[PDB]
Formats: sequence, structure tokens, C-alpha cells
Amino acid sequence: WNRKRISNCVADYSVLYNLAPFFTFKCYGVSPTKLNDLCFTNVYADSFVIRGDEVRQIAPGQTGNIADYNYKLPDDFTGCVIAWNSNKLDSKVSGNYNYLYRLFRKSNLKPFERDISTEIYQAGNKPCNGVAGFNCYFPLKSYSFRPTYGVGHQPYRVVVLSFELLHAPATVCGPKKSTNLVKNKCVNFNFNGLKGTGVL
Amino acid sequence: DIQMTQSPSSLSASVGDRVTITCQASQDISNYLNWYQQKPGKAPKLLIYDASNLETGVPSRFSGSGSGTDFTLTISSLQPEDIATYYCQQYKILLTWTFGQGTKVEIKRTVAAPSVFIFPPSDEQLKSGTASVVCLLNNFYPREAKVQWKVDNALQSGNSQESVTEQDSKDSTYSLSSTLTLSKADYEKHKVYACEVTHQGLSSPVTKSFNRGEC
Amino acid sequence: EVQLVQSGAEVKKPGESLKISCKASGYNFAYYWIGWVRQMPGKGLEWMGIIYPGDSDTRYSPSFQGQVTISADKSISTAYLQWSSLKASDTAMYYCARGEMTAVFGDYWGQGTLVTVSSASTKGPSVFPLAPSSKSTSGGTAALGCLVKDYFPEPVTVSWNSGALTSGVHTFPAVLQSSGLYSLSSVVTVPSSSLGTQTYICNVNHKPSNTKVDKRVEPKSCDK
Amino acid sequence: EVQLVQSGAEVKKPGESLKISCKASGYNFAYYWIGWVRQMPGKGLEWMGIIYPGDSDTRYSPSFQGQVTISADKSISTAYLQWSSLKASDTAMYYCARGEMTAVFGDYWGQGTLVTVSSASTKGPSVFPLAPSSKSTSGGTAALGCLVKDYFPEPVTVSWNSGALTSGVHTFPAVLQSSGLYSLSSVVTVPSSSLGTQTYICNVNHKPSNTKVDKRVEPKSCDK
Repeated sequence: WNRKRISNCVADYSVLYNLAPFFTFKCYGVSPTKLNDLCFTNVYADSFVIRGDEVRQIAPGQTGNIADYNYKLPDDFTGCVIAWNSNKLDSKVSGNYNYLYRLFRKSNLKPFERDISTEIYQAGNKPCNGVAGFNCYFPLKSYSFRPTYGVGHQPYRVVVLSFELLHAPATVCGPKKSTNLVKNKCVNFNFNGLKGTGVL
Repeated sequence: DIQMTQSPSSLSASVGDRVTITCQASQDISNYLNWYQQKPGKAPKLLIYDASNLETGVPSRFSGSGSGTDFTLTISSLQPEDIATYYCQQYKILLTWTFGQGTKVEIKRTVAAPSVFIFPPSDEQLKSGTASVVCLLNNFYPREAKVQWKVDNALQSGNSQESVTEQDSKDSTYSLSSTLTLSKADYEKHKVYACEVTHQGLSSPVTKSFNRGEC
Repeated sequence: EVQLVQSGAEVKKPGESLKISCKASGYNFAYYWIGWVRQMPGKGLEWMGIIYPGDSDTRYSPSFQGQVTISADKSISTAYLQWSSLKASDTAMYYCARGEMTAVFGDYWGQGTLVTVSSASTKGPSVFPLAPSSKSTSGGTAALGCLVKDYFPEPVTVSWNSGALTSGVHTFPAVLQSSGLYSLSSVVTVPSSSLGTQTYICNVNHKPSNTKVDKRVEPKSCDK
Repeated sequence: EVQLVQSGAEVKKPGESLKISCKASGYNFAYYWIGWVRQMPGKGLEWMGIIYPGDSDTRYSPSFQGQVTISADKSISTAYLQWSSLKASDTAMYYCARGEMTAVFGDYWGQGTLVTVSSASTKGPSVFPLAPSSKSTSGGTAALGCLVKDYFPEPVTVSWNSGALTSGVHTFPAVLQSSGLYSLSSVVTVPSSSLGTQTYICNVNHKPSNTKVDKRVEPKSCDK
């Protein structure tokens, strides 16, 4: 799965509404409406594509066929998850085989980790010794996508965000404009999302 | 914004040789390239649709490779049936699309003497009010064919018409038809008219002349 | 088996409107993409827009947003490219192509469509013949042909016999000439043995005004 | 009214592949269920599997899980049976049936297809005539017909006067001979004089050896 780093920019989260009617748009820890009124330090964005029914598995505190070995959200995650249908864009009439899914591995993974090893899964009692065969399976498999399939198997594009919440010099937030500075009077103030009243 | 560059703008070679071409980009774009060929005519054609993957229905004289921003295409053995236009293009945004600039190819052939023919004016042009000196050249190489005119053995320059085609894959030639056009009162006022032809492959430039009385 | 069919050429004047169409068949039309490409002589290619007629959706280039319109009908399996207003710098060739997002584009392309717009008016062509004379080749070959220098706009269609010969026919690219006009010519080669019985009833058809002009030509000489 | 269609019988080598289609028409194909049934001659039957198009739903019998494949196409309304690797234990006949889950599951059926796997080769059948005596026998009207000698394998088609003769015909089913081949005979009864004014001839066609043989029957003399 691919990830991207975003910093030193002015955001505008309303434009996301320009898209088609979504299938999943949820957030944990922050109400999505007022996202424009908070400033952030660094932004990490992950993207990938999942089968239609298994989009539910992108959720904290649950297990599944992907959460076991591929993508593991920490139990204290705060951020937003977006998922929208892609049958219109990622299907060939002849059937497309260019998407890989993990099937077997010894044990689960800690959150925010990756593994692309090609070691053979020793399912059987015999020592495979690096030889493919019976009870020595190839770790990866391929999905299928046809335009006439049902919505239950149509492809879905999913993106995950992540936040940091003002624990450092912030770099990214909305287009709110500044003003001149006044002191020695009783004034209401707002510094980087920290609001207060008093005298400076 | 994304901007491409191609190199070199043009080159020429002969049969049975290796040829190469380079396409460059301002930032890494992760092997989402393809190349298009378009011979003088109508339909551009798809040739290679990935970094090193070729479309079916094309023989195996082509290859190419690249990544990051460095990308090269090459033909191992040139063949005479390859005279066309080439381009490289890219894609990473859903819609931000652009082609490159252009690469020109020309063939090498042994220098050959031109074949020259003359055509006489017709009665219809005499009805229209003009006169033409149709001088036809064909089967010559390279392009250095020059035609001038002499009217009553005088010196003329510039005022004329010409039509030359592209290179012919069979014989490297550029079929040419040139004409000095005058009016009637500029036609019967004088006697002789001559096309002077100069070409490096010729032993010497030759002037072909005719008198008005020969009609 | 996939084929593309287009509407014919067109000439107009600034201040008007125009529409073009592209049609295909031989596959499930609803499950692919259609795109338009502009090409003006002397420059390279440049993308215009795409569409997915299966479910109406449009996208546009940064350099042509809000200038042209794209639509389609899935009942007759056709795509329409429509304008609103015309100006003087939009003379170029237009291409419709069929593509698939995941793997490959441009596996097939249309035959190409032409457009011309200007403030002038079309002028009827004047065809002029020429035939082999007594100055023919000593080996035996000879050449006949036609010349046009009084017509606008282009292209033009020329044939020599009832049908133009399947071989030995040639033409020369048109060049502009200094009356705001253009000119071109075409020729055909023939041996003497075939010339003993062959005559050329040469005809020219021309889109700008559509007046087929035909006349019979046979080899001549300079006799006294 | 509705109609259903299958394909003819096949015989294949070990290790080959195979593909069968069942076609139907008349009703709305998208709102019913299609099922398959196997029969091995001389014994009982057993179910194969069922399919529902539109939703692309498939359901497989216990024994045959993962050893076949069932598909459908709604554009041409067909059911497609696909194997993986043919096996010598598959000589049987297959059907295709229309069914609804709630109330009735045997509305209308098809014709059935024969499949055989063998490593041997076919043998061209031959036919000989059996004729009544020239003089009337004890029965007044005497027997007549034809005999098909050793051949392999099934099936074989026969006709008389292009099928014009079908009343009163009786045929013995083929049985294995000690030579390892198959033989049969088909006979009728006719008067002895009914062979000169008009003709009786049988035609035998063998699909595995795709051959056609003709044999006419004429009165036989009392030879000794």
C-alpha cells in the first residue's frame, strides 16, 4: 500500500464534496464539519483498492481477512476514512488480474507495518525447503473484476488520513486571515486553535 | 504542470542499422509512458504502451526501456518501410495530458541523378490568359535540386511556383514539379523559355530551352 | 471487427454554430470510452476531452474548460461534439478515438474530419488538362495529367478514367498562391502500347461547391 | 411457448478439454433458474448444479465441488458448462432444465447430449440388404430389411426412402459382439411384388466416422 506526506500548505476540505455520492465517509475523534478550523503539523495519506464487501474491514477494533495480515489500524487512531465505488474505472471486459492479495502468513502484524516477503508458506508437515508444491502454497492470490458483476464484488477505492493535533509547530490549516496585534487591554484571542481571553 | 522534451529533433540513417531516440521529463512519473507513430496520412498508431511492453500485431524489431525521468526507445535493424512521425506521452492525473515535440527520420541512399521531363502549355491555359513552364523532376537524391528560369535568356528569380512531395520509401526521392507562370502579353512578347536545373549528383547543371515557334 | 464513421467536411463563416458526430459498432458500446483530439497543421497533437456515454460524465482540459460541449446517445450508439460560437483561429483536423482506461488507448482511430471557417466565399475550381506530346520519352512511357489553380477551400478529388487507375497515379501537394488562392496538380503514367487504345475521360469532384467536371483527353503531338 | 436447444454428441481423448452450451428462448430469461443433470446409461441419475443469472449466483453439488464450472450469458441467454480436464469416467448424457424455487421445478426440459472418452478409433459401418423371395412365401407378404455389420462406436442414424417408410418398422438394439464391435438390423414386411414398380432403399449415416452408405433391396430368386 502506498502512502504520501503532505506539509506546508493551506487546506480546504469542502472541495471533497464535488465527488459522486460516496459509499463510506466517516471520521474518528473529530467532527468532519469543522475541519477547516484546526491547524495540523504533518499529514499522512494512505491509498489502496479493496473488494466491494470488505470495505467494512477498514475500522478500528475489529479483525478480518485484511486486518489480519495486510492493514492494521491502531486502537487509538484518530482520522477519517473515505471509500467510493470504482466499477466505472477499473474493469476490463476480458477480466483484469493485476491486483494482488495476501493469503497466508505465520502470525498477524503490528499496526503500521508492511511485508512483501516471498517465502513459501509451510502449510504441510514436510519441509518445503523453498520448493513450491503440495502443502507449500504461494503467498499471494489475484482478484477478478468484470463490469457485469454485482455491486457486491465491484471494486472500491479507499483513502485513509491521519492527524497529529497541535503537538508541534503547526504547518497546515485553513485560509483564515490574520490581523494586527494589540496588547495591554482585556482581549479575546485565538492562537493556532487555542482560544482564550485575557491580557497579553 | 508537466512538460516533456524529445531528443534529437531529427536524424537520418541507412538500412540495417541501430537507431535510438530519447524522451525526458521534468519530474519522475513512474513508467506511465507510451509512444505513438503517425506516417504522413491520417491515423496515428500505437506502438509501445508501457516501459518495455509492446502492442500485439507488430514485429519484433523495436525495443525500449526507462524509468524515473530517463526513457529511451530504439530500433535494432532499420527497414525502408519506416518513414513516419514519433511521439512520447505520459499520464498520471485523471486529465492532464500532453504529447512531446517530434522526431524526424530520413533514409540514406546512394546519390542518384534526377530524371527530368518537360510539359508544353495547353490551349485551355491560353483561353484563361496565362502560360506555364511545367518542368518535372523525379527519382533524385538528396534534396539539393534547384530550378531557375530564363525568358529570352534573361535572369529571373523568386516569382514562380513549385510543388515537391515527401521522401519515397522505394527510392528516397522527392517528386518535384516546378513552373514559371507568365501572362499572354508576357508570353508572345518573347521567343524562348528555359528551365535550368542544378543538382549535386548531376555531372553538371543542364538548361532545357524551347522556342515559342515550336508550338 | 470495430469500425468508426464520421460526418463530412464543412466550411462556414465566423459568428455561427456547428456539430460533428462519430459512430461505431461491433462491440458492447456502453463499456468503453470516447475521446477527441485536435491537430492543426504545423504543430503537434493536443488532448481535448473524453466521455463515458454509458453513464453521462464529462471531463475537460485546463485549456478548454467552458468552450466546447460533449455528449452522446446510447440508443443509436453515437457521440456528438457540439459548439456554441465560432472564431477565426479554430481551423484544424479533429479525431474521435475509442479507449479503455485500465490497459490501453487508441487501439483504433477514426478516418479524420476536417473543418474550415473564414470570412471569404468559395470559388468554383477550373480544371486544366495536359497530355503527352511529340516530345515524349524515347523508351515509350508518357504522362497525362490535370492542373487546378482556381479553387478554395481544400481538399479535392480527382480521377482519370471512369475510375482512377489502381497504379501509376500520382498527385502533388497543394501550395497557396498570391491571390489568396491555392493550386495543385496530378499526373498518371502510361506506356505506348496501352496508349494505343486508352483515353482519359478525366473528372474532378470538389466539396466546396460540388460540381463534377469531366472531359476527354487523348495523346497529341506538335505537328506542322 | 418456449424452446430449448443443445449440441450433438462428442467423443474425446484423455487429457483434453471440453465445452457445452444449452440455449433457450421464449420467456424473460433473467428471472428463472437453470440446472444441470447427469445420467449414466443403464443405471440411475444424480444432480449436477444450479445457476441464477443477473445476480451471477452459482451453487454446486456436494460430490462435484470444484471439478466443473457453470456460467451464463444474458445477452444471448445461454448456459455454459465448462470442464477442466476430461476423464475416462465421464461417458454419460447431460441435460439442461428450467426451474423456479418456490412452487414448481420441472416445467420444460431439453433433449440431452452424449459424451464419451476413449483412446480407440472409430470403425466405418456397412449395410447389407435382406430381401424376400421372388415367389410369395408362406406368409403371403414376406420380410425385408437390412443388416448393419460390426462397427464402433455409437451412435448411428438410419433412414428408409428418406424416412418415407416408418410404419411397422422394428429394430433390435445393438449388443457387443465377441469381435469387440457392434451390429444391428432393421426389418419390415412387404409383399414380394412391391419392389419393381417402386423402390426400397435404406441410407445409413455414421457420425463418428461421418460416412453415408446406401443399400437398395430387390427381390431375390430361389437360388440353391
